[PDB]
Amino acid sequence: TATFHRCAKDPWRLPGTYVVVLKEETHLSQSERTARRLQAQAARRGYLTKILHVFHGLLPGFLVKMSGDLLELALKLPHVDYIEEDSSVFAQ
Amino acid sequence: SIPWNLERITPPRYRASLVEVYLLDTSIQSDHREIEGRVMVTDFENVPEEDSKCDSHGTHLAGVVSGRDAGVAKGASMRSLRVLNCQGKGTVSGTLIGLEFIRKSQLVQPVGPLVVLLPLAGGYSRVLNAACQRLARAGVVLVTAAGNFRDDACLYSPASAPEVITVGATNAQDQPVTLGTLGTNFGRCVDLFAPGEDIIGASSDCSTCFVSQSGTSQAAAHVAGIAAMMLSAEPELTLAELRQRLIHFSAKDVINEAWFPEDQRVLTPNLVAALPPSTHGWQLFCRTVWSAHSGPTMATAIARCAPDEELLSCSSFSRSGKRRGERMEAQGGKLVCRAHNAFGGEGVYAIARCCLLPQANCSVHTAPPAMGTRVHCHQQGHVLTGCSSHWEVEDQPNQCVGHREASIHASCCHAPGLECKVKEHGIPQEQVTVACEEGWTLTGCSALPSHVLGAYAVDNTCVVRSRAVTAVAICCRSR
Ligand SMILES: COc1cc2c(cc1Oc1ccc(C(=O)O)cc1)[C@@](C)(CC(=O)Nc1nccs1)NCC2
Repeated sequence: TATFHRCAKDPWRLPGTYVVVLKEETHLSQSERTARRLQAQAARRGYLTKILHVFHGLLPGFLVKMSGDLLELALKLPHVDYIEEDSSVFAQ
Repeated sequence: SIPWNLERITPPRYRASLVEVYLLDTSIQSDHREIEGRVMVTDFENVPEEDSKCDSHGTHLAGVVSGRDAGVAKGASMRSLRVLNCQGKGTVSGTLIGLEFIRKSQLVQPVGPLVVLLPLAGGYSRVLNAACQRLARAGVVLVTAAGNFRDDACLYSPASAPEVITVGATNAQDQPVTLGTLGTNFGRCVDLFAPGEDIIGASSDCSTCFVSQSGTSQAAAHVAGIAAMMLSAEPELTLAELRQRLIHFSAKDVINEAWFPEDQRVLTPNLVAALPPSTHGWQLFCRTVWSAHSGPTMATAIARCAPDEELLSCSSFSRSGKRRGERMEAQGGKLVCRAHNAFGGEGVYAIARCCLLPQANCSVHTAPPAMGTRVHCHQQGHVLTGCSSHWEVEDQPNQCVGHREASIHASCCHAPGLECKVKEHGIPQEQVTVACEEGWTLTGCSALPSHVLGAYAVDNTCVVRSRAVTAVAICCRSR
């Protein structure tokens, strides 16, 4: 059910950094456990990952620095609503 | 003298804080005389590596919003969060962290109404729009720049988030700002326009220096200053109420719509922001909402009103005229406007009329085909606010009339303090218009049942487009 999204403006994409968005009523404790489970699964496969930030207050989820190869795996994690590749914003 | 932009937002009659304005931009020169002592730099940094110059953009916007001499809301309290680097570049992730920081600050130390200015843009982002929805649902007002790409604002974020206030840029001649090859963004995602060309404001070069800047960032800063003033005067305003007031008090039909691409002319609001005439009885506020194009598909388009708004009427439009009309229908105990495409039709737009009508539980009265189809609002204190019509086959006061082969839908509202009148106007032409008189609000706009492309309300004017043709307008006012 989880979907993947990346910026439609190719020069604005920042691959390697993903925002993992969890289901609406997910708790901060569950978000943290989902991030650690992802890091554990990634390690068992030989990939280095970095949890840059865990979100709470607005949307549940976290920010991860990792190879795109883990996206299929990350989409299978519990509570995942969608994943979005990071992208650039500019002063208007 | 007085900067042109400050004079432009000054109403034709004028009687001339508890609100904080958060700015998400570059670093700022907090000691500039225009803003000194009124700007709190959080020093929260979430900027990507760079692949006076650094504070240029942010300092100028803090000045536009609250500056002592050239500001919109003179003296307003401001908080800045750095999310853009020295080249004015940031990330969706860094923007999300800043927005989250605002919610967390507010949870730890509540204050009064909050206005968040986001003078930045990236491509359409699901997560950025969802974050804006959650911040708005938490009771925060978000004002954003439509973008400087001379493109449809719907393809950009936060510009496209339904719950924000998206601001386009206009110049001294009330024309859309051109930024060289590019310029202001436009379309159905823009709420209104504001001065965004040659805007004098604080320059980071020195503490008393001033620079003129242009863009949708400057335009959005004007609206955050207006919103902050409106919220200081009426602090109980919800977001729906504040958006309706900005649209009501705007200068209408001053923009030459010929500057916008053909298909964007109808969808783009012809409004230039202005301060209200007084701080301030009860008036009926309505606005038009255009849906996304259905597609070429049996294709349908859906237009809905924001939370706290009532949908009073529903119309549809097709450039080719290949449509099957529209219907108003209940969904989650709320009226929605659904438009239908026809065989070989490129697609349709659903156009809703959204109004602030508290405790009015606007219902639909539907009659399928059976003299012409008829339905009526027969209840004490009930007014007819709109008529819709749809056909499932190609090719009197308080009463709706439709074609013999079409279903008719009437929006009936419980509003005893409301007086409504139906004003019809037919000419023996590519466009027929009819306007509600001054002091009356257009609640509904339709074509009387040779071939119509569609109907849509433009402020208080009903517009019917054809390939006798009669434009029918329902006008209401507080009695
Ligand atoms: C992505 O589409 C829009 C984006 C933006 C807007 C309207 C949009 O037009 C629809 C159409 C249908 C629907 C819908 O059916 O949900 C939502 C927005 C405005 C003009 C604000 C607005 O009126 N917001 C609204 N929220 C709720 C209903 S209207 N400026 C912000 C960006």
